[PDB]
Amino acid sequence: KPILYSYFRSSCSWRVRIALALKGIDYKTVPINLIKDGGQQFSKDFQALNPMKQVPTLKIDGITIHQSLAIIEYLEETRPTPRLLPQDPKKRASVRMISDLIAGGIQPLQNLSVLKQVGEEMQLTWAQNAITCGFNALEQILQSTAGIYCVGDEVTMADLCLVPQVANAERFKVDLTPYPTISSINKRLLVLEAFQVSHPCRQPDTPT
Amino acid sequence: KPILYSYFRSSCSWRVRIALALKGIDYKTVPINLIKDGGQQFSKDFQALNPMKQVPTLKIDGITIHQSLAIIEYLEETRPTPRLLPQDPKKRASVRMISDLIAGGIQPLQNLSVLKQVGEEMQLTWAQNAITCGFNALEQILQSTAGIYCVGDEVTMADLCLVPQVANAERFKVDLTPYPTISSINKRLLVLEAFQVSHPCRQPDTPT
Ligand SMILES: N[C@@H](CCC(=O)N[C@@H](CS)C(=O)NCC(=O)O)C(=O)O
Ligand SMILES: N[C@@H](CCC(=O)N[C@@H](CS)C(=O)NCC(=O)O)C(=O)O
Repeated sequence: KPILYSYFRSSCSWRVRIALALKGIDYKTVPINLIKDGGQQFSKDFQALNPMKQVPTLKIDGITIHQSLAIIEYLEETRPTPRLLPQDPKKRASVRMISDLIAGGIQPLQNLSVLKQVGEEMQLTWAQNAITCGFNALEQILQSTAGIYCVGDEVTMADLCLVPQVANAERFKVDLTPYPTISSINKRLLVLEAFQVSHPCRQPDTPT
Repeated sequence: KPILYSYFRSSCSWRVRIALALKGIDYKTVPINLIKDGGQQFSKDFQALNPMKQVPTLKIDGITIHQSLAIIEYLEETRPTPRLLPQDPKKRASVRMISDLIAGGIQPLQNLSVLKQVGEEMQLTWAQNAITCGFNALEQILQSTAGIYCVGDEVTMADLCLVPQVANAERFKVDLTPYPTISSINKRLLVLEAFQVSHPCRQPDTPT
């Protein structure tokens, strides 16, 4: 049974939960509380599992994999159907570019451990600017790549990164009015079963 | 002729230059000076090319692609040989995980625009801690995945990310003694032609 180390409120974990649900893969969750006392991401045990001290980490087929996108691509290659990546290389480049923009160009800057180093007074502003600067660019890219979803008319890895990042944007009270395409796609994705069963509000570690 | 927008001293651009050289793809460089007066990454023109205002961006086969790894995977899928990714999915997950750790978990935190927001007095320390915390974890992963190179005995995308990040580590005067495996692999990679012809010191925008 695959084991996913996750935190119900982490955008990075939600990306993998969506992929596991779309792929119909049953998995066990081992929650890692990122906020209580330095959180468990620093306990001696989790650190030995993932030295970067972050979630998600996935145990599957007898191996341990860190990095949400590396995990999602592993799942795409090992359980092909239903596909999370298109067939055409140019459309695959749009999916990867959008995925990397969010996961490597926006989220890292508003990651908890970076916000802790920034100082309470500047946190909200720091997170907001990382997100508005990233969405300013993403919304422009989407004008070109988007159909029903981020790239064309099928759900892809880029969409698994857009939904969690938008929830983050809502948490930091970012005004999404400047981004109608992101918002439109976000709404369409949220009604899908894979984005509901994997939601932060329905995890085993979600507070009662 | 493919066009690469690059800055000779940017680690992200160096990753793509290495891939273009390994693939034997001839390309034109259009330098974007990241430091002179806010640098050209903010000029009205570059911003219209890449709204994230970062290099590299690659024009090839009639399309424009941003995000160094999305570009490298596009090149791997369109010019298969010589390969930058192994065949076995579990080894491909090690390559992607190491690549994402560096490109999404270390570099973003020491990126110029983040360092500008941090303040001169804290910059060196901020960049150093992003790198030592990332290398502390990478060196542990390598104990498991490394052969001659990051993953096994062939050069892969993870290696194209390790070399530039190590140069960054040298620039910020990070002590690499705690990481013998990273250092060992770095030395072995640097003697390879693809990592020399693509070096920061041999670009059209390198100062005379
Ligand atoms: N690039 C990594 C980032 C993972 C990471 O940043 N995880 C966050 C949750 S979104 C967390 O565990 N951070 C712990 C904290 O900052 O201490 C991925 O895509 O897996
Ligand atoms: N995740 C992007 C990051 C690219 C980016 O951060 N580029 C840096 C050079 S390493 C730069 O253009 N930064 C401009 C500055 O910070 O203003 C990639 O992998 O392409």
